[PDB]
Amino acid sequence: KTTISVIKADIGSLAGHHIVHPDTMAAANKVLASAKEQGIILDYYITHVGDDLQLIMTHTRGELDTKVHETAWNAFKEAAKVAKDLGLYAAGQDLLSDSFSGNVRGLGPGVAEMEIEERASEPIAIFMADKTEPGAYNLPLYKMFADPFNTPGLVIDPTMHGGFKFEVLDVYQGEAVMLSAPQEIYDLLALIGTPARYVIRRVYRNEDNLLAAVVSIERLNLIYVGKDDPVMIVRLQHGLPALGEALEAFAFPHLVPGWMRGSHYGPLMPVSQRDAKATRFDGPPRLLGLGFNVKNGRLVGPTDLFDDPAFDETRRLANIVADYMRRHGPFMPHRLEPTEMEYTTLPLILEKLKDRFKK
Amino acid sequence: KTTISVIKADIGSLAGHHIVHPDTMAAANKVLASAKEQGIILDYYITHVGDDLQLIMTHTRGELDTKVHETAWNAFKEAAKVAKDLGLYAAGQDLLSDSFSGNVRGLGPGVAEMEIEERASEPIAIFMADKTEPGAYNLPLYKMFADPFNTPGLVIDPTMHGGFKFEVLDVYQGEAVMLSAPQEIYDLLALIGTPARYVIRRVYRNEDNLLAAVVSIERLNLIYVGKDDPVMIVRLQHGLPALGEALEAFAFPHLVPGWMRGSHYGPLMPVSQRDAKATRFDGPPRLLGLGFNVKNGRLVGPTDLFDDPAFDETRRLANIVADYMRRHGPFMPHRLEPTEMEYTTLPLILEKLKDRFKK
Amino acid sequence: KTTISVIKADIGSLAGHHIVHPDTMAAANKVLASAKEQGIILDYYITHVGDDLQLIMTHTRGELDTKVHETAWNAFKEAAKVAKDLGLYAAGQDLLSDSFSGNVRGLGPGVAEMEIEERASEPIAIFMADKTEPGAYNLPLYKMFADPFNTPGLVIDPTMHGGFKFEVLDVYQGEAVMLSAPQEIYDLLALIGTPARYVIRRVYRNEDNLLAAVVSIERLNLIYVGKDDPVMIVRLQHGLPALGEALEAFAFPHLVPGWMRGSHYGPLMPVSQRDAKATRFDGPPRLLGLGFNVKNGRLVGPTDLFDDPAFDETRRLANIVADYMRRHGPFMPHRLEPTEMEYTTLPLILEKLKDRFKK
Amino acid sequence: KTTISVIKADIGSLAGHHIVHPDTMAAANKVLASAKEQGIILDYYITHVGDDLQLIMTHTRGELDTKVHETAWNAFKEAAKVAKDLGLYAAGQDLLSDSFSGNVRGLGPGVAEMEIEERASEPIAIFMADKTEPGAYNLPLYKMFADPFNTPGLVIDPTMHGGFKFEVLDVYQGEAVMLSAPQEIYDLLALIGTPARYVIRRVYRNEDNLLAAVVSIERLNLIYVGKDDPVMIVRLQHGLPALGEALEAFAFPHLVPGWMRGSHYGPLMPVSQRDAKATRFDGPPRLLGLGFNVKNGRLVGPTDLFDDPAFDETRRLANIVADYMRRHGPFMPHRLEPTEMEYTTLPLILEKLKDRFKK
Amino acid sequence: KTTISVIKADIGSLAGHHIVHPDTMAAANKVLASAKEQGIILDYYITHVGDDLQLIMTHTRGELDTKVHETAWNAFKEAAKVAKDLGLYAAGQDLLSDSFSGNVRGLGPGVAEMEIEERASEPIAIFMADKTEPGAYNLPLYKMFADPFNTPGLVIDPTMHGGFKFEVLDVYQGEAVMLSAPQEIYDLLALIGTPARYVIRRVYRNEDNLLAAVVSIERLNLIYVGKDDPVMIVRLQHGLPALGEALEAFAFPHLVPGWMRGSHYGPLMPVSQRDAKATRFDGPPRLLGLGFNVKNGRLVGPTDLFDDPAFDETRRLANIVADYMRRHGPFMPHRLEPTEMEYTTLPLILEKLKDRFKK
Ligand SMILES: O=C(COP(=O)(O)O)[C@@H](O)[C@H](O)[C@H](O)COP(=O)(O)O
Ligand SMILES: O=C(COP(=O)(O)O)[C@@H](O)[C@H](O)[C@H](O)COP(=O)(O)O
Ligand SMILES: O=C(COP(=O)(O)O)[C@@H](O)[C@H](O)[C@H](O)COP(=O)(O)O
Ligand SMILES: O=C(COP(=O)(O)O)[C@@H](O)[C@H](O)[C@H](O)COP(=O)(O)O
Ligand SMILES: O=C(COP(=O)(O)O)[C@@H](O)[C@H](O)[C@H](O)COP(=O)(O)O
Ligand SMILES: [Mg+2]
Ligand SMILES: [Mg+2]
Ligand SMILES: [Mg+2]
Ligand SMILES: [Mg+2]
Ligand SMILES: [Mg+2]
Ligand SMILES: [Mg+2]
Ligand SMILES: [Mg+2]
Ligand SMILES: [Mg+2]
Ligand SMILES: [Mg+2]
Ligand SMILES: [Mg+2]
Ligand SMILES: [Mg+2]
Ligand SMILES: [Mg+2]
Ligand SMILES: [Mg+2]
Ligand SMILES: [Mg+2]
Ligand SMILES: [Mg+2]
Ligand SMILES: [Mg+2]
Ligand SMILES: [Mg+2]
Ligand SMILES: [Mg+2]
Ligand SMILES: [Mg+2]
Ligand SMILES: [Mg+2]
Repeated sequence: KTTISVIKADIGSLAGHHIVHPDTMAAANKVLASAKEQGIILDYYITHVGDDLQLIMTHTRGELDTKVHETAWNAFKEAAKVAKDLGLYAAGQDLLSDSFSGNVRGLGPGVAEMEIEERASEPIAIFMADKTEPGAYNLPLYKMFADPFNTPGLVIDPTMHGGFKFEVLDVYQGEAVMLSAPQEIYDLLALIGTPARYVIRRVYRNEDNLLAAVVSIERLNLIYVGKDDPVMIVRLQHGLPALGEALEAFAFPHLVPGWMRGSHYGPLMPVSQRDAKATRFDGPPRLLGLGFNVKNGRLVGPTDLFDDPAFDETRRLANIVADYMRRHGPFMPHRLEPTEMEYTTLPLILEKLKDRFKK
Repeated sequence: KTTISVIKADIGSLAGHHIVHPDTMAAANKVLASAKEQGIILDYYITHVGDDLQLIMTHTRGELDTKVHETAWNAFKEAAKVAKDLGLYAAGQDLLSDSFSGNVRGLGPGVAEMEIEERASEPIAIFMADKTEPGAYNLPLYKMFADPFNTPGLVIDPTMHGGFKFEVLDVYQGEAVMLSAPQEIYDLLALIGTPARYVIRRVYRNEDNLLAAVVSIERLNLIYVGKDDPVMIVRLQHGLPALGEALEAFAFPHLVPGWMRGSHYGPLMPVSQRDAKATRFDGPPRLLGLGFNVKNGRLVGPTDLFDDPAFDETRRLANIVADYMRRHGPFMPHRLEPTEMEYTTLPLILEKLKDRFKK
Repeated sequence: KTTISVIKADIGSLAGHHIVHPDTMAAANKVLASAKEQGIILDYYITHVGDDLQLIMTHTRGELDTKVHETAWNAFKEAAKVAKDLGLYAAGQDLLSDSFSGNVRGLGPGVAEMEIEERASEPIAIFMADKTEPGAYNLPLYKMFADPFNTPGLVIDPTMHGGFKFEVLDVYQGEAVMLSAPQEIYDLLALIGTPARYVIRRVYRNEDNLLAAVVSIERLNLIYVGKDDPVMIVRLQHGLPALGEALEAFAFPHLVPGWMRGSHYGPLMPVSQRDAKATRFDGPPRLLGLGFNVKNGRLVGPTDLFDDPAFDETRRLANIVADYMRRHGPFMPHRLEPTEMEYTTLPLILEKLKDRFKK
Repeated sequence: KTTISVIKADIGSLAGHHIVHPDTMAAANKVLASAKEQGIILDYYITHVGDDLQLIMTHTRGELDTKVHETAWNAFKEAAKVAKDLGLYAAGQDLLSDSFSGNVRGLGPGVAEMEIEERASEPIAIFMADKTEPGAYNLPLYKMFADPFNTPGLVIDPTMHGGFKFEVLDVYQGEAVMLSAPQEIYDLLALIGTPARYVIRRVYRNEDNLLAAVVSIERLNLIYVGKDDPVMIVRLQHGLPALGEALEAFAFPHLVPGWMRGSHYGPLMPVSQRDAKATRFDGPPRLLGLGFNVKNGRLVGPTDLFDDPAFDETRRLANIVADYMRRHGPFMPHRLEPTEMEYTTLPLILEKLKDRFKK
Repeated sequence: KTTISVIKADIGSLAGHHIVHPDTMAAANKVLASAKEQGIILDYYITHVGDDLQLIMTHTRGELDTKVHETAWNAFKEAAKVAKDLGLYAAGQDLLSDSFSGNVRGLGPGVAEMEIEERASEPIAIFMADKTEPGAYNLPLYKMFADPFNTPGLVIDPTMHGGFKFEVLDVYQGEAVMLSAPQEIYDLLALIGTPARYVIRRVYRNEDNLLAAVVSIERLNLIYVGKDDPVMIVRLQHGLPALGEALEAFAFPHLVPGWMRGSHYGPLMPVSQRDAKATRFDGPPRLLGLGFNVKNGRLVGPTDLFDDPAFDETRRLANIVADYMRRHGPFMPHRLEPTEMEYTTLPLILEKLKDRFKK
């Protein structure tokens, strides 16, 4: 029984909400190195995507474990202290509600965890994104596990003919429903087509209920606000989507909510580790993909999945679409709908014009 | 005192919500020919864009005139009768609530009217669109009358330095506010950036309050539903935007709400009269632009504005963007937000899954 | 009760298997004009696509009617006589087994027929192609009636939520199976993905079994040979795919079997009536689409569906892909698999090299 | 007398059928280092392409030598043991019939060998590919040795005017025929145009029967299955194709069988060593090319042939074509013909629908 | 109270006005290392863009400090001495009026300085350009601080609704005016649209007069000549433009004056540090952008802002536009207007043709 835990948080960044400073990751490493030595975790890999510090850990303490999460929290705290000493922007952003930044602060780390029984070989792909929200994975997951034009295994691999089912979470009501594909795909799409309300949290294979994927998503809180910059774990091969079928689902840089000030739609841009930073208009939204093999709680890898020429046109299209969207300025659909904007002056404007509006 | 009235309505179309059949326009012509002979109207031009029959009329009976509107209604009725006899699809669509079609029916004709005092020369541009809504003109109008990067006259023509003001209608509350540019552009944009709620209905020059533009838009009704496929009249030159500045505002094929089943965002495609028909995915949304000179109530013209090579790249970009958007399938932002979809199965789906949703 | 019958045949063409000569269609018109006068048929429209003369007829004699088919045969015979007198190439090609041409001759006319009860309004799209086979419509039909990324109505139109079922014909065994979507789409695709063996012949709406589409396809004959250059009739709107959803299925110029010497894969190119002729490499395969409204057995229209700018990029991509495929020369996958080639020298080659092959 | 032996095998890979892990190659190196020390082989170079570990060895033990092959087998075994300890996917794939993977396992290493008499200078190019089959080299070889539009030497170099002959193997019958170019090129093409049945195994210069090229291909076995991911050795210059003429044959990224689940056609993408890994849709198929000079059994080099800007457009075209092919989903010609698919559910589907098929 | 001082100067370059030689920067480093040790400055970063050596220094001695500037001068002097010993071109260019070069020499170092009170976190972006003049920043700054289509914060961030004001310097008259946005943007643009006469020197936030940006620009001198190759400091976040909004203003490679012989208009090309050198036609003009965080007088960073894929299309467009402009040869608008050309032969030509000109 092995648990793969991907916990991330924004603890500050250089020159804006741009990139995680190496020194902060070094601080996080000392903490996890100790946790590994103490036997709390079996292995780990630390990296970043944009201004989000990523903690990939394997252990045998199951999902939602207090000690693993506390270990992650201490890692972020130590990283935040370095960020503060370095005077980085938004130091401790996701940890302190009063940190120095203008976006939603102090919501805590985002998490994607799956406790599983390692198969003979356990290949997995971990995706981490910056400048977007959990619903960003709805389209990719649907394609990976239900679209026969994306995953031919559904049609030509006997072991996958049974299909997969999706656990869809209503982030507002805090309730989840299980929909099976293929016969409920029209129902499924009617829901997940609205990423701000319905998000795929987990995916299971129909034939044996094997857990195949998990997304970092939790119901909204009224302070309605929720965490962003999602992570996802996808189990691959042998009856589950091949690495290539999972990657095929990201070949199209679809428009996702987020980007600048968490108030726009922009193309998801799959990038290499070195290109995992937010620049133009605080983006475009960046997607990092790392492949691993989990062996007895150990992390073999990673292999940088999108750092390959097969995604060069995906990135070029992302840049072209980014320019096109930007020519819309503050107009929908480039700007998000009123209630979904992380930043807004509408309430203040209407207040100022209350007596100027005529019947 | 001359009134320019553009009244349009869908009275049926060939092979779907594709194109207005010539025979139906011929019927409408007989009616307006009689009205002109009777002196009700001074002149007129009939055409179409997609499945919307357009009645461009000039007269001296002012805005919201019962006889002019009744004349228009009779023209549409006669056209609808021919559509019915020809077995066209959605015959009498906008006139009968029970016409044969699946979209919103019987809401009545859309109207854009402006009563003015003809200047020495009165050049105007009339824009008519199919497969989108009134808010589609928000971005173009803002550019035409407030964006110095679109209309250099605002910066280099002394007669335009004073700027323009916009009458913005809250289509839900049924109230309008006047915002002046330049000093209130940030306030203006905070509103019109949401085309489904705030729509520019009229534009005036600040220095003398001269009416410069009018858009077909009326507050929503609860049956919240409203008319679509908008028309707009823009007065040009001599202190008002040049024809070229008005056309510059459409050089960028921005994403507008509508397209297939009035439930998607798609690029507005400026087209010639011959290309004014909906095809791929019932679009892309089509924009027809006609230039005229109004002289003593007479309509000199028209000149097909977008039927020119200067817009060939605009159309190519529209086709490229159309393909890109379509790869999103039933997912936002290609699909509209839940409450804005003209068609939806969500209510029925949630009802069906009410007991399957778990807390 | 109205029957729409599309019957086509190659009766000769100018300068090769290039285009139908106007004089031959004039001869066919005299025959149908008489049939209409005699009351055999209620209406008709004659045209062509490549070297295939098209007879679109509406009547009340049901499917597979001897008199209607005999009328069609006489129309083709008269056209063939003119073709012969004009010395056209392959005169009487599909009517005479010994006509002057090197391809498969004398198989008879291809047919697509559907007897229906006209709805309040009966909009339809008729597709006719040259230089390909019936299976060419498998991908488009699957998209039109089962792919939610093509036809959003399946997801957002309550009247279509029930889905559609496909009658798939095994052209070799002469047996057909009914598969329903959505829950059998993986099974369906496993079959129709092989257009040379499994072809969608008809499509029905699940909720009420309404016939929605028909394709010209008949089981193979051993002389295993079958007819090519297929036609298809698709009923549109009001619970059935919108014209735009049917056209969306052809926005992608997919590779289809046929083209030069019926032995290659080439992109299906949607074209206007004037561009419906085979040129480069006897293609690329051409697709003509005509929209009509059927009213009391009468044909209102047609409207040339693909003669629109929304398909300009589709055609450009077809040309680009055509060049790419051609660089493969006589190699698969540009050349068809051995048993599917209409022309082949393999048997003769192996015979010549029987003693040169060493164990 | 020197023998160049290229022996490759899949012994496991990281995160899927993605890439060979460095540790496994290190294990293989220890084995060959010992073999070299023992005098079994004179020199070697180890690398990979996708999930295939490559052993390039030079020795004086001739073709099909038991000790050289046994040495290769031990190298793979040691690599497989490391792969197993690292928990890599498909550990020992090509060595064990029951290894953990869903594709064809335990068929053994693929081999391309040529025993020759070194010329004054012996320049050679070695090509290794992943995600395709031996027939993939048919088109390139034909161009290199018979197409005057590829190799001008055939027309302007007196020493090459005599031409070359091809040993074509019928992989099903297990028999080979020798065809000479130029006078038998139409016969040759009639055969090699079908890569799944006829594969060029060796190429000889007509004038002196000098062996010029060898491809890894063996007759099929009934367990009809065969090995994939082919290698090829081509001798260059001085009467044989120049390095540039051999590379010219790969400038066009032709469609080859394989890619995802060995059941699709995809463009062959020539890549540098660092880009020799399978990603999008488990590809596109990757081609590694290494140039060497063989001097007294020693391997001087290599030079990474495709890691050069002259192939940047080749790769871009491969990416563009890859996207185009993928839009076909599970449909031919993107999906392979029924009998050529490595994975299939057809047998099971027909069994399930046996009673639903109607006569 | 911390002062950020960016002082640059051309002290010689390799192979032309191409690039700063590393040895010269090493000499400059020794000088600043000493100044830091002596406490004159708190921190520094030295780099280059084209042939301009950049000295980024932080200290507490305020703007226009004699000792800081003298320190900079000594740094340049030591660098110039190395340049001279290395025989570099234009050694001491900006320091000596008689240095070996044909352009304007001995004008002295260019400077951009801002004394501020560090905010909780002080993220900044420093831009340095070669082959253009100060006015090059007019368009970018206008967009960053006044264009709602560039900086959505102006519309959706309450803390920025108040807008910004610009200090515009008349470089000829030596007088500056303060214009506020939004209500004076048309006036502002009427001026800054002429970069050779009106240059934005500083930018302030309207609500609290916080200094947000500074540009290196000084009034012209009659020897009318002025310095070129400008630098700019922009304060970011928390009520000021986000890093992404500042970078968005450079996404469009606008035409700027300078390039070859300071007499042409060419596209501003944002580049990485390694690409910060002038090549084709002594350009195109290069823009280096570095992000830092200032903490207690210390410089944390930098992060190379434009060395990211999000600007790849910006650079490609720059190359395309560069070629287009170059086809104009010595004709305006590629060549600058007569009085703005750094090099000219016009005076001599007119003198030579004085008697050949006929009335
Ligand atoms: O979305 C963003 C960062 O979100 P995270 O990636 O940190 O969640 C950015 O776009 C910020 O909203 C923008 O820089 C303004 O930040 P602020 O000046 O108000 O502090
Ligand atoms: O938006 C459209 C027409 O709107 P209008 O242009 O007529 O306003 C079309 O996209 C229709 O919604 C679609 O054809 C379905 O029509 P229906 O089969 O349900 O009757
Ligand atoms: O496929 C074709 C026509 O098929 P149809 O469109 O007529 O069915 C063409 O490509 C012909 O095979 C080719 O011109 C050779 O015709 P042939 O010289 O041997 O007579
Ligand atoms: O062709 C492939 C590898 O072939 P080789 O390169 O290993 O020969 C891949 O495309 C695999 O078929 C696919 O990942 C599924 O592997 P599986 O989950 O069933 O184990
Ligand atoms: O603008 C330039 C350098 O300006 P700076 O970047 O040095 O200011 C270059 O384009 C020079 O004018 C050109 O090389 C001629 O230099 P010169 O042979 O007459 O010495
Ligand atoms: Mg942040
Ligand atoms: Mg983030
Ligand atoms: Mg955020
Ligand atoms: Mg975040
Ligand atoms: Mg309609
Ligand atoms: Mg309409
Ligand atoms: Mg509508
Ligand atoms: Mg309408
Ligand atoms: Mg023919
Ligand atoms: Mg034909
Ligand atoms: Mg044929
Ligand atoms: Mg035919
Ligand atoms: Mg493998
Ligand atoms: Mg392989
Ligand atoms: Mg394989
Ligand atoms: Mg293999
Ligand atoms: Mg210089
Ligand atoms: Mg310079
Ligand atoms: Mg200069
Ligand atoms: Mg200079």
